[PDB]
Amino acid sequence: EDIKVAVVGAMSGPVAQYGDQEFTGAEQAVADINAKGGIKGNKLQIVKYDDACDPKQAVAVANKVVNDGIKYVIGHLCSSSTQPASDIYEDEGILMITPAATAPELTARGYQLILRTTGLDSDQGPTAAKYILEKVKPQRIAIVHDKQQYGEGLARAVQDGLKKGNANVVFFDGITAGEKDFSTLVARLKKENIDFVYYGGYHPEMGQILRQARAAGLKTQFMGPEGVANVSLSNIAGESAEGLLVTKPKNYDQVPANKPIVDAIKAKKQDPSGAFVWTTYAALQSLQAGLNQSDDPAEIAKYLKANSVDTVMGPLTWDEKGDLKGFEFGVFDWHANGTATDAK
Ligand SMILES: CC(C)[C@H](N)C(=O)O
Repeated sequence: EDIKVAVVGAMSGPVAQYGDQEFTGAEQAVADINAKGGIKGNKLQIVKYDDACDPKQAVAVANKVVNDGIKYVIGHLCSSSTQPASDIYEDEGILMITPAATAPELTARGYQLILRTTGLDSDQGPTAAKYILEKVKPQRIAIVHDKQQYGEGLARAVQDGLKKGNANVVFFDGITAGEKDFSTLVARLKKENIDFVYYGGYHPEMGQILRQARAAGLKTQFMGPEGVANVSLSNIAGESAEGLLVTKPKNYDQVPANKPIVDAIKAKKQDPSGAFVWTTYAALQSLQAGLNQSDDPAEIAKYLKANSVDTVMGPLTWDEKGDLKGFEFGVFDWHANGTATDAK
């Protein structure tokens, strides 16, 4: 008697790379759980939904999931699309574990049926600021964001921390996502002789900004959130992605204990290096731990906040809001290689 689990993320669109990572992680974890017998004999069955990381299409997905009788949702990914979906799931008694949404607002609303297998930007932001103040110490900072929930929230958090350190923030600018042309911004960085730029947003925009900055002879150092730390950034920017600083989950694919999963994934020619392969795999293991105790959303949610669950990410424990206790983002150097190393 299969147990339906909706996996929802961007499978198409501008940031389909987030979904490629999520589905790869969900697929392998379900393959592993089922291989050992699943949940007390019952196998997990993945039902795939594409919300294109679009708020309107995510609601349409939420309504279909509620309608299809599915009780557990592993997703969505982007915060502004997860928000509206989340509310429909909460009002409807459907558990929702998100492996990528980081805006604080998600777990700040009293929801009793939401959990994350990733951290909060209330931590990610501060970490970038601290690192800039203590290790980079630039002289002329500019901050750019895409006017979206995730990017602006992070951009304002970083501005905040830099001010507390009395750093020199020359300007705070918001750009429109989807635009491929940034000559104006670039010409401005050159003009203001900006030596450091924190960018709050996704890889599509970061990739264009980076290419256009190097093409104009700028050596400006850039830094972005985990949202820009992925192979699609390197695809778009080419060598211009080299040198980029990023905050992002720890390299779980490097944990020696995890090598069997890395191998199984590589054997299907899929990419196991993305952070979301692991948070999603972890989300599936949390749901497994839950389904072993009960099939009822509230019961599962209760049980998770009550226990420490061992996962590919290490032991996980959640607060009453459904956030990971003690989660920490590291700062890394990103390489055109699709590789990432500990930052100085
Ligand atoms: C990268 C993406 C999933 C981002 N963390 C967000 O909350 O939108």
